[PDB]
Amino acid sequence: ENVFIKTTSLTYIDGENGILRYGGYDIEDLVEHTSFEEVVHLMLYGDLPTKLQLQRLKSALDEAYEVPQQVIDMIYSLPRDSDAVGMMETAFSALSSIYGMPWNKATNRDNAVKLVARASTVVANVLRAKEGKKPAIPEPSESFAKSFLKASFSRTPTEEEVKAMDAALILYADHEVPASTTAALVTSSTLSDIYSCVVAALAALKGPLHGGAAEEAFKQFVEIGEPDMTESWFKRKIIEGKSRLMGFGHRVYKTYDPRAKIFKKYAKVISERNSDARKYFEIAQKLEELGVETFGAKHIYPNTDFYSGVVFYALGFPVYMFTSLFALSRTLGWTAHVIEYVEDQHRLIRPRALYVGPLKRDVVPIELR
Amino acid sequence: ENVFIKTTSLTYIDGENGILRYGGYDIEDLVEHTSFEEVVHLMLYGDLPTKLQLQRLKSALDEAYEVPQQVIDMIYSLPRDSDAVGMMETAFSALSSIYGMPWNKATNRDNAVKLVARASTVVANVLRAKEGKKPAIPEPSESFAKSFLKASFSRTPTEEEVKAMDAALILYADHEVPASTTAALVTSSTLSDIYSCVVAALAALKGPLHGGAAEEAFKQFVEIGEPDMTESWFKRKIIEGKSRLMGFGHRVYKTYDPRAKIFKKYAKVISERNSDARKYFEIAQKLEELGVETFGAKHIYPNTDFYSGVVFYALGFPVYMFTSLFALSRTLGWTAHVIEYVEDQHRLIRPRALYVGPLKRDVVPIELR
Ligand SMILES: CC(=O)SCCNC(=O)CCNC(=O)[C@H](O)C(C)(C)COP(=O)(O)OP(=O)(O)OC[C@H]1O[C@@H](n2cnc3c(N)ncnc32)[C@H](O)[C@@H]1OP(=O)(O)O
Ligand SMILES: CC(=O)SCCNC(=O)CCNC(=O)[C@H](O)C(C)(C)COP(=O)(O)OP(=O)(O)OC[C@H]1O[C@@H](n2cnc3c(N)ncnc32)[C@H](O)[C@@H]1OP(=O)(O)O
Repeated sequence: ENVFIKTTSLTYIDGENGILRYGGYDIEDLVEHTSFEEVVHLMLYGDLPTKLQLQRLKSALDEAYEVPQQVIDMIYSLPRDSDAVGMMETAFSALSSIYGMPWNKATNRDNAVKLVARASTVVANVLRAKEGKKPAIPEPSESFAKSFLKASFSRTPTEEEVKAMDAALILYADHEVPASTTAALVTSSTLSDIYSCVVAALAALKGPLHGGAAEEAFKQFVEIGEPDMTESWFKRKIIEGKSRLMGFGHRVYKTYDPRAKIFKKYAKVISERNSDARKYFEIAQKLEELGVETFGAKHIYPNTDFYSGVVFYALGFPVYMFTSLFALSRTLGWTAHVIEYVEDQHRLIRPRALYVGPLKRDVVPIELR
Repeated sequence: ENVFIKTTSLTYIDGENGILRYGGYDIEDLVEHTSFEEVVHLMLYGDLPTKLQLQRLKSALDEAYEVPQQVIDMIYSLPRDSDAVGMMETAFSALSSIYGMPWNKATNRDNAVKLVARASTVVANVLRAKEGKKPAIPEPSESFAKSFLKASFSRTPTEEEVKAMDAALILYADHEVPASTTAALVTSSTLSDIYSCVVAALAALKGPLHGGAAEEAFKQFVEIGEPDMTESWFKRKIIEGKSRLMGFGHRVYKTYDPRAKIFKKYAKVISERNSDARKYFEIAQKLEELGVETFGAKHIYPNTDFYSGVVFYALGFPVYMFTSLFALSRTLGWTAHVIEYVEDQHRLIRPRALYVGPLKRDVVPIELR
């Protein structure tokens, strides 16, 4: 009910003007001129890092990728058709049991850095389990994005692929206070460890009113199948059937979502080099044109979910991974919000329930019921 | 901030008068004259069951105890010194991935019944893992309490032991809206499956501002060691050191907590038959006398956590299990609250964060930082 649950210095949103900033820096500026590691430092420490700061952060990520074999075994023992976010939830519960530490001002940010690394290991292994491939642990490389793509796919990505993944990680890092962030905050109020805060976030993200938006948008393209079929699909499903166009519209943004233009940019480059990926990009682009022509006068435009799937697909990720890829990115926003909350504004969360149930009554023996 | 998050028909509390009712039935009446299975039916369906209702409920519990071997393997692959609530969290995430189903009015309560059974299987196996014993799955018996104790300990409990466990399960089933229930509710708002609602609850319960109260109260008795040492401990720690007496005091109850008198009753019976358990019961009883003599005029009295540990210890549970035993019971209240919430009063949870961070600034190249 518009209820402000906390203050933040992390993320500024201007819905009327289409502006998204992390720590005062415009999202476009961050994507073009920084890197996910730099944005991790910005969200956790409040500024972009110096060379030496960046170096220490990178070494901390590198040493954190390795998790115990038992975590990997658990991922690989779930049914291969299980929801990927659910597999992440299970892996993060195990990480919580192994690594969880108490809240401590001096080490909270170091603990979050290690968790973000381990999110990379988990997501790469969730993909590989579902695909029936052998496990792989991310290894040091020139960047977090590159290490994640190499672990995921066992081939060296191109620079354009790396840059697209890096962008996606920045783009999805934080936004508003959705149910997943709220669950993390509630969990943090009892001083549950940071890994368990992420477990709760993932539990909420698994729900189909929160998770699955990138999948639902991209599934439109899959159903269309070929670019020359787009107009007909749009005539039948949208114009005649009055379905909403998935990946259009936003509760805050009354303009294009600033993230959507950036996902689009990166989709174009990497989609062209595979004809399947190219086909989906061409279908999305035609739907975007039809959608803005039809709904732009109502202040309904592409949102961040419209082109993110196109990027992930072009990278080699199946559709079943898209919300998990969101989660990979959003671990930064979850951890940064809970650290802000615990360090500044820790109230123990204790709401009430109004009793509207039966008045006093006496137990009757079962034979008399 | 006294903020009513929902209505409920489950649990009525009168703090001034020391009254606790489930569905209009006084807690004392339920413990004496019903059973945990009957209270499961009351919380989920709104009344105590008929014979035929009870029978169908019991068969549904019996068929639900068995879980896949992979869930058991996961419990047994965590470090044996891991927090027991964390092990539960991991097992419930795996159960969510295997069994999680969408919300459906016709089947929500059946899904909750099966989850409560599986909570029995999980908690029994968490104990057994930590103790380095072979797994055991609960099997049908005369009651849920008995099946749980037999799986836990591989011996047939006495009737008095059964009745104490049954009481404990009823006593802890629901109370107020603590952080664990709040996390469950947030998770349910996205329509995440009931098992993931419990995962979030357990994530919050792991935090030391919510979990661990029965352990902290009972650890006082352990430190005292022998009944003839109680007065000295109380003189030193409480009178001179001004520590609070753990398991005394309550934010709502300004009288004895109605649950505390019932835990006491059941502790007396089963404690006498082992001299270690008897010693702790005698120490607790002497502390209670000292505590009420010292703090009763301030409306500070024993709470539900004071004697629950004594019951659990007398049953054979180590101290490390006490919050997990709470959780076993409270799965009923968690599932019943989320079902009420989703079916009646489902609002998608979307609070806001007020931005107080930096104004607009431009990215500077790393060399200039
Ligand atoms: C987690 C999941 O998987 S679910 C995610 C999948 N969903 C999507 O991809 C669609 C996302 N977008 C939306 O649902 C919405 O646009 C929200 C919910 C973001 C905004 O919806 P509203 O609150 O109705 O927005 P608003 O009040 O601006 O609507 C104005 C008009 O635009 C229409 N509209 C809103 N969104 C859309 C859309 N995506 N497509 C077509 N029309 C739309 C409304 O029906 C309304 O029409 P009217 O003139 O006949 O009244
Ligand atoms: C999850 C965990 O493991 S933490 C759980 C472990 N904690 C416990 O077992 C203790 C539980 N009880 C308490 O902490 C408290 O009694 C609450 C928090 C339940 C109530 O505390 P308050 O809000 O201070 O209650 P209240 O305002 O009634 O206090 C009145 C007086 O009684 C005192 N008091 C309150 N609880 C206790 C206690 N348990 N022992 C001794 N004195 C107490 C207060 O200090 C106050 O003293 P004063 O006259 O010098 O001001």
